[PDB]
Amino acid sequence: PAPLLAGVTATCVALFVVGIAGNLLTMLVVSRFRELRTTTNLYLSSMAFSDLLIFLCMPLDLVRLWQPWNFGDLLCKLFQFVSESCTYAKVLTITALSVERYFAICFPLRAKVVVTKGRVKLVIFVIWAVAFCSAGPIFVLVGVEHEPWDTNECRPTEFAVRSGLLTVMVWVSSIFFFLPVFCLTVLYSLIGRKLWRRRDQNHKQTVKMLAVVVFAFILCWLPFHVGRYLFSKSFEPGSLEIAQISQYCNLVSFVLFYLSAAINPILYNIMSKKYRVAVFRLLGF
Amino acid sequence: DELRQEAEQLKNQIRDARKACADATLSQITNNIDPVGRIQMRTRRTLRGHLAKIYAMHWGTDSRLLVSASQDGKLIIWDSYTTNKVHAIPLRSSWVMTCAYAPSGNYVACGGLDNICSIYNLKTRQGNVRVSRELAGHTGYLSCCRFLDDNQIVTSSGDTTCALWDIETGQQTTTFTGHTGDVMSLSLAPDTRLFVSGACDASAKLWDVREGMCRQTFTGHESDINAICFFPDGNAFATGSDDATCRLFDLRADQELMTYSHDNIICGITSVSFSKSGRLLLAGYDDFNCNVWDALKADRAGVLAGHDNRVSCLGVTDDGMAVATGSWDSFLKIWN
Amino acid sequence: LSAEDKAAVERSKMIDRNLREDGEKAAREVKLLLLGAGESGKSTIVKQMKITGIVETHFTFKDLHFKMFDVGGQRSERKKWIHCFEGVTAIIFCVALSDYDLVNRMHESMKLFDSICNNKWFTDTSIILFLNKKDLFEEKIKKSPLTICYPEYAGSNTYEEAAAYIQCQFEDLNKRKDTKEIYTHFTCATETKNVQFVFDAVTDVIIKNNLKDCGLF
Amino acid sequence: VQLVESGGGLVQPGGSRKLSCSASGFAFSSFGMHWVRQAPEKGLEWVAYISSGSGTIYYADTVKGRFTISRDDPKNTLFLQMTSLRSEDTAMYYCVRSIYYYGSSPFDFWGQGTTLTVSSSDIVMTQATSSVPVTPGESVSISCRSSKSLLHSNGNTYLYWFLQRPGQSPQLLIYRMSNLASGVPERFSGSGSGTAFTLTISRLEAEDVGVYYCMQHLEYPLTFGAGTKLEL
Amino acid sequence: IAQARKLVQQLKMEANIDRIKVSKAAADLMAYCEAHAKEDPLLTPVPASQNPFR
Ligand SMILES: CC(C)(N)C(=O)N[C@H](COCc1ccccc1)C(=O)N1CCC2(CC1)CN(S(C)(=O)=O)c1ccccc12
Ligand SMILES: CC(C)CCC[C@@H](C)[C@H]1CC[C@H]2[C@@H]3CC=C4C[C@@H](O)CC[C@]4(C)[C@H]3CC[C@]12C
Repeated sequence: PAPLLAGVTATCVALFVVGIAGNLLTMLVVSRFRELRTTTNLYLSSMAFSDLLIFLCMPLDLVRLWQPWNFGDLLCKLFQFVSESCTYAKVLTITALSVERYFAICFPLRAKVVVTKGRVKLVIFVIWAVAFCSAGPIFVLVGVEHEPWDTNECRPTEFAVRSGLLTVMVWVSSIFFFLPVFCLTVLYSLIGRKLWRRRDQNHKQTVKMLAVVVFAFILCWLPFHVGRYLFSKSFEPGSLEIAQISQYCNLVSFVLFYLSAAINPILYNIMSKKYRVAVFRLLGF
Repeated sequence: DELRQEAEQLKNQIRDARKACADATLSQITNNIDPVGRIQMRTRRTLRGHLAKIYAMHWGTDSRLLVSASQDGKLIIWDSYTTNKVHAIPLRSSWVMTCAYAPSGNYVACGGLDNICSIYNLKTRQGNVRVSRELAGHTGYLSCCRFLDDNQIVTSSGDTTCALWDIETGQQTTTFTGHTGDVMSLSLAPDTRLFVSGACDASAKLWDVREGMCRQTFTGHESDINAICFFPDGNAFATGSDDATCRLFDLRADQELMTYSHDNIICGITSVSFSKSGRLLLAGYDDFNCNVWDALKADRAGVLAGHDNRVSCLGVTDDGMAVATGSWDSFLKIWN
Repeated sequence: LSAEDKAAVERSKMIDRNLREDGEKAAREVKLLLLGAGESGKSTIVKQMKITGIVETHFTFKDLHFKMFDVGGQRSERKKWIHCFEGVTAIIFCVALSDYDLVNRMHESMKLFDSICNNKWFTDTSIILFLNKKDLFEEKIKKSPLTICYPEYAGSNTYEEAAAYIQCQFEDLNKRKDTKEIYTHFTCATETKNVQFVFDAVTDVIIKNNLKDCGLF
Repeated sequence: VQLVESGGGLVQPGGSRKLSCSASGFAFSSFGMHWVRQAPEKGLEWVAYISSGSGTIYYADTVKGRFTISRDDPKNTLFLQMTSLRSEDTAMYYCVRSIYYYGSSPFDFWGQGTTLTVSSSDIVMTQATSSVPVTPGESVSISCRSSKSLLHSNGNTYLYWFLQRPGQSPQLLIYRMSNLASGVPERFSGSGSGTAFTLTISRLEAEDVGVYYCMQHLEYPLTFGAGTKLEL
Repeated sequence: IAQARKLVQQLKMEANIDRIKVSKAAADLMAYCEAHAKEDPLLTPVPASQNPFR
């Protein structure tokens, strides 16, 4: 709660601009070009939508960092509902992209026969449904509760702290870390094992790309999930000094959570030359 | 080598006789007429059914229905007012590069690398489109076809010949053999007593379907001619070639009137069409957009630039209300 | 705002459904453009595969549907219709190893291979190169030196060396070695080995296309 | 083209029946299909409709809940399962094919009909006349009148003229108020504007005698005129 | 040699035709364009009331 926020707020809004420019671009590029519906950028379009709303929910998040907010009522539910539901949709889309990469690379002909782009749309719907149902109880666990009215917070109401709701939703959310990391690591290791056994310098580049994807996922998400665990622990047991680490971990975890949405569009389409050609075609250059 | 040189001695006198009729250029004549405005057509309809590159389209005489052929093995008949797919014919050969729609509307035609002109009957007692006929005389890829009526069709092919068939018997009643290169485009006169064919020998020829003979040869271009179309009057036509140049030939004057070219355009023309009045020349280029030329002043009037790939086919409705461009990006766009 | 236009729209949507199903079915086919400078070699590999213009041979190997288009019956300008095969999966180029003394003929095979490999439509389409008549080039070189075709070739005229020289002379024709690969097989007597080689080459082309689709390459 | 209907017969009031329609000689899958009843000595009444692909189903309000129309394309059969039959479902049921695209001719072919005998905001189309006497050679005009205007905003007026000859199923004469159906001689001509319509036979023959019905296809339920009969 | 005597005859048939002056054919083309100028929807943009594509 220092004045430092005056700089990270500028970094946060720059991240907003970069992520919006990278995510809105992807959807209107996929829609326009027929050859850019290659069942990989369909998931990328869905994740661009997810990052788009995340950034749309971002301004309501920014104001809380400063310090007693009367900002609204049922703003916490539709704020922390669409945001977290989107964290879940983008991580599930990352998991889906991993499985699609694994199928298309390690089983190329079986994937040619099985994946028909009709089932992929269904997988996207399943992903969104799971994201919404897993982010369901956010309607309940968080509201507003002052301890006058000038000292209220957008906090998980003490009904969850007294009960086992907040500390169980910490586990429910950490599922969305453990499952995706344990799938990307194993699938991208299997893909790299196939390519090295199939063995070029290009395959080294693919291995580097998938390692960077895994490293970026671990960097963006574990600091969040840890800080989420780091608070929701000061409430019921009453942590004394852990609250010092609690807030800072969540400012860092907060800027990596938005850095994730910013760099997601430029982490799966950076080396796609067919995507670059369409990007330059659609704009002036 | 007597009779091998009397040929160019006749060519010299043809040139000298058609140079004595060149007293004033079309530019010199149409200099004082007011230039057309800025021709700014907005796209009104987008047809989104084909999955591969579209190679040809053709409007119906009712100016509403249009057939389009794509190399996804499909021949789709669209209702252009509502973007409704009236029909979708699956072809026996996916390698289709031409299509025609009969003036009566009962039949369509298609052809390509299979050397066959397939005539499909649209109006059967059953609910499906049936293969009415297969014309199987050409020995090179069939690049254009045009219905004269429900029973006659003229096709151009890559065996350097054109042909006039009768659909009922399936034999070709006339063969037109003057070209030395692949015949790439074909246009019927408004009265369907003559037709022009533009080939890869950089020449266009004016044939008559009755007597089956070549009357005039036009040799202005420098590369392959890909598109050809009569002026609505029927006394002139326009060719588009690979040399990034369209140009207008007059039948009665027996020579060239105008050249439509720009320095900024170095790409070949895939399709050529005229406006209803003939004042605007629509030329589809393979630099991904179409150009609208002032046909009387050679001025570039406008650009239609909504396609993401080569514009392979072009056509103006018979009432002149709209122009349909089909491109290699698997989309058809109606402009107005 | 619709009276029986609603039923026309429903028919159009059913047509769209059928078109999408047909497109999905066709996207699972492997299309191979079969090229060469004479049917003497091309005719012996279509017999290997499972059983007038373009000639399409549809067959199935290991639950994979191949459609192989032979276009040698088109005695027209190739530049006017070759772009129809822009999205082909691979090109199967057949040259005979025994035409290194006939008429000059191997040089025309090279002319065609260079013209096809370095088109603007085949910048990414890789080439499967079949060197047919392995058994005639075997015993021709004993009685016919290879230098009749390659005056600059300095080497023994043993089959294992003289055949590799031709293979390098063909693989040194593509000016774009970073976008496509040339898979070369010496067509053998066995029935299944040629189609197995084609299957393996197509598996690589599919893997390398998927790596591009997934943005990894 | 052929539609053969079966399943009708004597029923008790309250029972159930299953009418079937076997199609032959056309692409049954591409044609929407209607069941149209005709009570004894009464006019045609539209019963039910199922679209191509079975994606759209409509019923008359007098049979909604009781009757269900189904379709099994691979064996080319159309079904009408009629439960809770009551004494005024006794009629002859016709199976009608109907294809809808731009310029199509719906209601063009009718089945021969099967007889059911159940033992003991709509647009009102009006045929003011009920029967007129004619002589071969002369012209005749049949007038139809609709409550709502059948002209639509897209330009075409949805009026259909059918002729039912004595002892035969109805035959489409004119579709969309001015178009001659295929196989119909050019003696017949349809005109009209919005609510008042006319069918003109230029010269009567022995094969123009029968009952003439006007139908609206502007909106469901499809309604028919009372029918007026030419007679010598 | 056989087809060269056909080329000679074709050139003879294409040589002995009558040709009008270009100032006369260009004038007829210009007159046709001017006569049918009004009934050209692409040249004169028709108002949206009777434009079937909206
Ligand atoms: C949508 C999103 C991304 N906004 C979000 O996760 N919301 C969660 C609500 O999720 C529901 C949930 C909570 C716990 C487990 C499972 C689910 C939330 O309520 N939080 C986040 C942490 C923060 C403010 C309070 C951040 N920070 S800080 C330094 O300001 O950035 C800070 C510091 C001290 C104490 C608390 C916090
Ligand atoms: C307000 C928010 C939270 C509502 C949720 C919107 C979600 C469910 C919607 C909005 C836009 C949708 C996408 C729009 C278009 C396509 C392309 C096609 O392949 C279907 C899936 C996909 C990729 C959709 C997936 C679901 C999607 C992302």
